[PDB]
Amino acid sequence: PNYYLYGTVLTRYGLASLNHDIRRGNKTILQKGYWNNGKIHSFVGSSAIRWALRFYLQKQGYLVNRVWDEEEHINRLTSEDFDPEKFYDDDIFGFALLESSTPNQRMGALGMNMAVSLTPYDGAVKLGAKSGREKDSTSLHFTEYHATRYQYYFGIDATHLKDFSRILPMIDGIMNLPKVGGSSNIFNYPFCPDSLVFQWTNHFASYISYCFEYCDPKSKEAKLSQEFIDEVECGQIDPSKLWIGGTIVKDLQQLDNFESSPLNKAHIYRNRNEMIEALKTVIKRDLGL
Amino acid sequence: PNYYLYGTVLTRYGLASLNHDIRRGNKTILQKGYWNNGKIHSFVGSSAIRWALRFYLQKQGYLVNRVWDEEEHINRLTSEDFDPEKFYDDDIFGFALLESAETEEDTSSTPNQRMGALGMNMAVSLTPYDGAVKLGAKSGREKDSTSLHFTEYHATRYQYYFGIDATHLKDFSRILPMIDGIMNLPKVGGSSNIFNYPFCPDSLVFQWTNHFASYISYCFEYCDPKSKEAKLSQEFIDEVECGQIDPSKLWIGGTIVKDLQQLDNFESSPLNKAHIYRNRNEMIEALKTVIKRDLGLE
Amino acid sequence: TQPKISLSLHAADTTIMHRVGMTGLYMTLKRLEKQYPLSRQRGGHISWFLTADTIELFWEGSDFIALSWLINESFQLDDTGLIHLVGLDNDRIDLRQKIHIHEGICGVFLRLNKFYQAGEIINTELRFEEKQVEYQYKSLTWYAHQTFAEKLCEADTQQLRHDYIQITSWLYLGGIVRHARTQNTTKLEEKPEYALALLFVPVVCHYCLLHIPSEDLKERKPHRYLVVIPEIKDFEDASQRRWRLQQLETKQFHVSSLGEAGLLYYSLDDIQPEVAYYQACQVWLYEKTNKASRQRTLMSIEEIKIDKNILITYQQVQKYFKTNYQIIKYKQIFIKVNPIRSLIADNLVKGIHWWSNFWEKLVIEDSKEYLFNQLFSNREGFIIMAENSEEDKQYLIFIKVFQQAMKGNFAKIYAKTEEGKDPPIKKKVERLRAELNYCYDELSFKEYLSDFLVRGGLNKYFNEHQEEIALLIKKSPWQEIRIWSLLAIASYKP
Amino acid sequence: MIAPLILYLDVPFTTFRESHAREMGKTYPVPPPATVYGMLLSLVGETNVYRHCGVELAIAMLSSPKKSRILRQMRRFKNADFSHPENVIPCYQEILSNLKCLIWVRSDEEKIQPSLRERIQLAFDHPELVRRFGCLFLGESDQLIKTIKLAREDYLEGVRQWAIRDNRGRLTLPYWVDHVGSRNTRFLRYRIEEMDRLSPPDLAWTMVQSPI
Amino acid sequence: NSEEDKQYLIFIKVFQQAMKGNFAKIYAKTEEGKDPPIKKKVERLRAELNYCYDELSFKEYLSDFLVRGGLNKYFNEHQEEIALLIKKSPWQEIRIWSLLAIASYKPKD
Repeated sequence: PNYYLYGTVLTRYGLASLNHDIRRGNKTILQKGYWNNGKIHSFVGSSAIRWALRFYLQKQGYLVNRVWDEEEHINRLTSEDFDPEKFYDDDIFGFALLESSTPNQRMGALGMNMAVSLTPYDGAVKLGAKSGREKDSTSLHFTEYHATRYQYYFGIDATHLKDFSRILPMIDGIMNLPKVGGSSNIFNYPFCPDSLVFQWTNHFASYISYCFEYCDPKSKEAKLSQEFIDEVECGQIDPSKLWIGGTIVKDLQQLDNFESSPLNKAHIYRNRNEMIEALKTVIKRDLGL
Repeated sequence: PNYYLYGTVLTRYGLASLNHDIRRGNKTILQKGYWNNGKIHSFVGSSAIRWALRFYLQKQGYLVNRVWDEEEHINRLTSEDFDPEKFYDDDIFGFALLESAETEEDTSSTPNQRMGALGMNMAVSLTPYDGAVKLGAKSGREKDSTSLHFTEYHATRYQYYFGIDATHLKDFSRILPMIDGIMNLPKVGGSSNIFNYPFCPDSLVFQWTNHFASYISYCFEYCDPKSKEAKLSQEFIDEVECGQIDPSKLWIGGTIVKDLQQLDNFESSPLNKAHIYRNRNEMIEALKTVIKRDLGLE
Repeated sequence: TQPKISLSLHAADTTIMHRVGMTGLYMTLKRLEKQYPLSRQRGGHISWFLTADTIELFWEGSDFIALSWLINESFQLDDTGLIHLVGLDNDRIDLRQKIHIHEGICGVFLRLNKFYQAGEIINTELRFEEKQVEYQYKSLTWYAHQTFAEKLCEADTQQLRHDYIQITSWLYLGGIVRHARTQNTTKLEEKPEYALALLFVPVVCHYCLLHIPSEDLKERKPHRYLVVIPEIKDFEDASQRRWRLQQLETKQFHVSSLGEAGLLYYSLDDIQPEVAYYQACQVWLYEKTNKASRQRTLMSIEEIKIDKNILITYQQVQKYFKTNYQIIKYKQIFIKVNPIRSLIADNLVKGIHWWSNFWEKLVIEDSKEYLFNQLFSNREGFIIMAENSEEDKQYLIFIKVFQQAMKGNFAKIYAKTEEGKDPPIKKKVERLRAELNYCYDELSFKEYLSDFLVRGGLNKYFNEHQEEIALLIKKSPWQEIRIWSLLAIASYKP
Repeated sequence: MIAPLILYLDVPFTTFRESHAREMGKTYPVPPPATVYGMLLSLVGETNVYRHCGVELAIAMLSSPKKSRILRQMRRFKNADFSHPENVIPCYQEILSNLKCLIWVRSDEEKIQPSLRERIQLAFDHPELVRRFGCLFLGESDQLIKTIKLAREDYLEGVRQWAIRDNRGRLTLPYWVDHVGSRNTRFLRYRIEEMDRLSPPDLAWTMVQSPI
Repeated sequence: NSEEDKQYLIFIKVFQQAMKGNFAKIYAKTEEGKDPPIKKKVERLRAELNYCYDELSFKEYLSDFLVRGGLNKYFNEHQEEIALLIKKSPWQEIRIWSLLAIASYKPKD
């Protein structure tokens, strides 16, 4: 069959500056734009998460075509011809050789969307200045930061993978994501998941994209959206295909009439490792691994 | 007796860079044009949605003449002589042959062409487009060209209108897979690597009627840019109240059902006697039961 | 007697290209009649009767001989190999503009080697400001316009064809055969007289070069061609307009906006207060799809309608804004266009404010202050445009308020910094532009603007217009306020 | 004489490509008489194009549509192989958004009964007795018609932009189209004059006739 | 003019009158010297307004300044409207309006 793993994953609360765009003069502007109900939110590019997953695959020892030199800060290709059958990165993220036998491009099993700050961007900035009374044009500067949680939506076409067993390392990397490209020296923001809503279904439709909301415009609350809950109640989303894990589990369990709601019979785990183990068991059974 | 299935479908809110236009420097321009009140909205070509439906049909058996080679990223034809009686693709989307362009009649005798039984208007953003771009610098100290690109995206919902003449189908039973594909639309052509935008519907206004016209083409609109409430258009409700668009022929489902029910006077409104289901699956099951009863598919 | 070919502007079956072709034929016939006063001199005793909107051709003997004479005399090649259209006054035009026209025709109409035989690449070094720059153009030995007379007439009887003639994209621009496998049938067909009109089309239409500002002019020379096809109201009017356009310098034909090009076709027109001025034209963009493209492709067609006000505003803009610079490097004349003029012309054509897209086209898309530096050179044009604005003087009052605030802000630091330590206006203006670019939404921009106004000290203009300026700041979109702040910075007088 | 039929049209997107616009998809500002005639024939389910020669049509623009360009990977018959890359070419197509217009149908000059006006009236009277195929569209097959209905002279009771047959007009709209080449295509020159005048003027009527 | 515009203008006038009162108090307190500073007072007011970091502090400062202004006839005529506008509106917008009033101020001749 055709199995897809859709998922919306929420990050922890912290100060984040991972998405600088073209700077305007002195201050370093972080990427932002309009979102829910007309307020400006800070976005983290999906290419950052894809690079983080590639780096996870490289570090874990899997065969990866594009090797990233940490000391040289350059990218090297083991084979000039992309081979999705042998290399994990080519199989998963695809490739596109655009220059004047083997195919020149691949669609890639993993499809990811941009990471969106759960809380609207207030406008916080931080001043940086080089120590010393010998001051020059590059002495003082400003960097924009954001205290929020980032949520992003991803989708995997498991059947599209050249090797079906490669989906498990991708899940492990999602739950063990390395540093997502940013300013780790001064704004160390861990991108590891703390609230998951996964869907392992053979139907192509997904209704879990960006399913997290905030209780207060400036707060670390991160409640589940009312639309997602309503779609679970009406029966649109099959509870047997829903996988909810993280800190949102407590809030779900404290909901009134939870024991009678169809959300109860979904795979709900406070521990994310247990949820991942159960989901991987289900995936291995379904894909015949 | 002709039987047409018209429908307006609204997609979920998300960041989209689907169709794109001819590039300009580092910028990959989203294709866009004017719409209601003269504002600029981002478009998705009709050929994109037709390609998505074609790929859905190919992906789940459903023998098709136009097979898309995923390895070579090329389109291949199983039979040069299109046979709508055998292939779902030719039956639904139609075809055009070489001789179809060098003659005036539709026959030359094997048929020279076939007008597709399914026609869909292009998808437009429910919210006017504001210039939003993304940085694209690729990792590495070696900063050559082909780096620092700009991608235009749009964080709104897309709505499109489609219509199928079910009678025109060579095999009447082929309408059900097309409905399943419309609800379970895999992906409309776009930067799914960077902007994964599911095109599955979250609000429908379907109409199963024998009338050649349906005044329900674009019933979702809220405008007020940078928002996602997406209320039903006032003119659609007014036309429902007027007397045309028989409510018994309407099928409304999705998240718009909650807003419709929350409206006052809705219990006595003419829109109340329409088939309204919060669950899209239930509404689709009822509509397919009605379609099978009407078309004799039982 | 009976005219063998009759052409009229009133014919219902003609399109814009057909009328432009009749205009070109009219100009060519006028020039030929000046060259050959007597009909006996002309081959086949061909004679014509030209009116304001009608062309009639009379000739004796074989149609092929007369048509061949007329076509060969109309389209010629000089010794250097350049296209010599006798419809244009080739004595008055200089070598550079002749080369420009020849290159435009070869890149737009004669895109295909199947319709021209190329000679050697002739190189000429004409001195300019004590520098000899080597122009290199592809000379020709034949083009289809010269020998279309064979296609116009029958092979055996040597007479004008009584059926439709299948034409190609070199005759009618955009007349492409979509399906190459149906080349015999799916071809555009026209009557022989309209085929002759399409032959004479290139004389009237004018060619402009489009400069993309994203790429630097030095780093790549322009290659996009704009074809200005006018809408003909009268043969005499369009003929006079083209012969007047012959005055323009070659550097004026380089534009960055179709609007400019279009308006440039009508720039020299005299405005009569008693006569309701109205003209229309179409601009066709020809551009290579990829770097290795063999021929240019029609990408977009833009229709431009201009009235008296638009023409007057464009003439003022041309008079007051800086003209096109002629940067001259080794064997290459890099013509640096004025982005402000192109933007204003495009805004005027679109019917929107002349400042509609100043910010994201002037500050956002500026690499090394290349576009920013031109603002202070076009300061006088900005002042003239603001003073002669057709409406919205409240925003000029806002300009005055912002200029006073800028004066105060700059004077603070300039009093703080003593002589020698005083920085030039450039650094402070750049910092102000960067701080304006920092703003991302309404709240931040309005906060910064208000703080700037307060730091500017006492503002007499704000005081005299408290309610108006306050309402303008509160209500207007912040992007418009940012654009007007930018152009008030541009027109700031120290 | 029986009053001419009036139809109210509302099409979200339209493409009335120009006859000579083959390299680029340039569109007419107003639907040509040939396109409207084909749409009416599709509405009444009449495959034969010579059946209703002589019908007169008048078009009144309720509003000026906005012109937009969209990129499209249109196919063509260039190579024998279907999968050859030469068969796909990227080209722009100009579309019109939010087209609203009123169409007057007069069938006095038809020699074959029932006339097109009577057929349209009967189709609108009993929609269940109409035998046709496909979905009604104006322009391209994917550009479906939103609202087509019987209306009166004052449906919006506003001001109307009529299409007047003027020999000095800008637009050259065809009332008969040859889809193979251009030999049998017949043209007429129109202008858009702003004039409520609910009923069409004499010069606003165009008769659809064979090129012969 | 809409009612929101009217209330905004009345608030601008209220703030201008409050600044008039505060500057008159400074003038009376600092009659000594050639002339009490005026630009320095405006700079002080701008710095103090920009010092505010949250809604509570800014509104406390605004109320304190308004009362220090004095009679404030425009506030006399509009108790409910101006009071509701101050209580309801976000403090950033009120700061923007106050700074606009500062910029558009005419010292008494």
